[PDB]
Amino acid sequence: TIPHLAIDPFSLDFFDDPYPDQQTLRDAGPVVYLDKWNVYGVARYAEVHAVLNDPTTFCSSRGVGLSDFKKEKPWRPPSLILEADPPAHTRPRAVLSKVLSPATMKTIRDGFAAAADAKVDELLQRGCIDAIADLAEAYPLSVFPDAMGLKQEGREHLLPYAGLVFNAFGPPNELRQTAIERSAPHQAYVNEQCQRPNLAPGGFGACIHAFTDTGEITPDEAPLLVRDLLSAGLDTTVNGIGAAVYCLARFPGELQRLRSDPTLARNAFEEAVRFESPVQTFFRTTTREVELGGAVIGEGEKVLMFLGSANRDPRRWSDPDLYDITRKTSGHVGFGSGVHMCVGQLVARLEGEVMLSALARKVAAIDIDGPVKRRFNNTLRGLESLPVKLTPA
Ligand code: HEM
Ligand SMILES: COc1ccc(C(=O)O)cc1
Ligand SMILES: [Cl-]
Ligand SMILES: [Mg+2]
Repeated sequence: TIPHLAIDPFSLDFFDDPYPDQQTLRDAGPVVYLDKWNVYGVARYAEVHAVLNDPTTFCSSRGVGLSDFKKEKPWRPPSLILEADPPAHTRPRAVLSKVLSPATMKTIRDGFAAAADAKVDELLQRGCIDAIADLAEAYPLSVFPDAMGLKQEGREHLLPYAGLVFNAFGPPNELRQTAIERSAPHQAYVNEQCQRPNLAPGGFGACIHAFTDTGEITPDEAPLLVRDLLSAGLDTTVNGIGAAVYCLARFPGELQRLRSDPTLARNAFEEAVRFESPVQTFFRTTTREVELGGAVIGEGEKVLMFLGSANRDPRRWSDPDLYDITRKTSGHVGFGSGVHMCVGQLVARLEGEVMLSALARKVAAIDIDGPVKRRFNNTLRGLESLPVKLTPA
């Protein structure tokens, strides 16, 4: 009763243009079996949402990549939050929820917005820029490592480590295998910076360690929460912002709508997350036999969730392939849903809001002006190089 499909969702040809294959996955049925990797797949909105919100049956503690932690050793010690189930998940999650809390956003907003305005003004002095290197990567590198309270030395390891993290969720294809081999120096840098002495007081990393006084985490749990942030907090926003600029470069009507009301900047960013879905996929593992979408899947099976496809499902979104900055975006699964919903979403949305605010107020047009090159990663969707022309307002 379950369709068997040969599509490899981690193939370069797939990354290069996933939308035809994503419809095939949706229209084949509510649940598919992917023979290439021996996993179940869900790519419609209703099923992806249901699986995200059924944690006792579709767990995260056996890994959210292809690899089943009950069968193989994880390539690094498991996250106490992303790769954990309640009740173990709950208290460390609450620490990150408080460290990256609404009150914390107040302490960083003026700096983050100032850095966004200054970058766009800088880029307008150049004219010819690469919106990935000079913008999508440059701005988060200028705000987020400082907000973490990281020292200067070694920051050149941050994006290499993140590319390794996100590739490692995938199957053992060349991308994953090449990322993990000789990754020791990236791991050694990050793990060192997770230790309390190297984290500047008043920063995210120091604040995490400060919660060891409360009883929510032990001193030995704090470095792995810092690692959570060092794994997910930079590269996600780079492709988040990169997608936003790509969307505005391709939908001039929507850049003009944003220009005429900069307060749409926050929802402009949310719609970019839905539209491009910088985080394409995560896995769950079944803890028991379960019927999903009229299909019986056994215990101990990997289930691949197509978050991007779920955000483009015509059963849920009208005109899903249109970028619409006034779309009612709530319910999209670009940040997950349920108990593991992105704990960093306030930092991501703040970085996205203020850079898009800067664009809205300062830029009149954004024209692609050179060869566009895609960046392939087993989990992340984004560009390697986006040469654009910035016309001042
Ligand atoms: C546009 C940017 C981002 C996107 C699209 C994104 C996406 C996601 C998604 C889909 C999940 C769900 C994982 C799952 O259900 O298995 C998640 C969780 C998480 N994210 Fe975000 N993220 C972004 C930015 C950030 C930032 C800025 C941080 C930290 C500063 C962060 C840190 C985390 C952490 C620690 C988790 C695990 C939360 C948990 O398991 O409870 N992410 N993210
Ligand atoms: C959204 O992607 C990630 C990746 C890593 C982690 C983590 O290391 O905790 C969390 C979310
Ligand atoms: Cl590590
Ligand atoms: Mg090791």
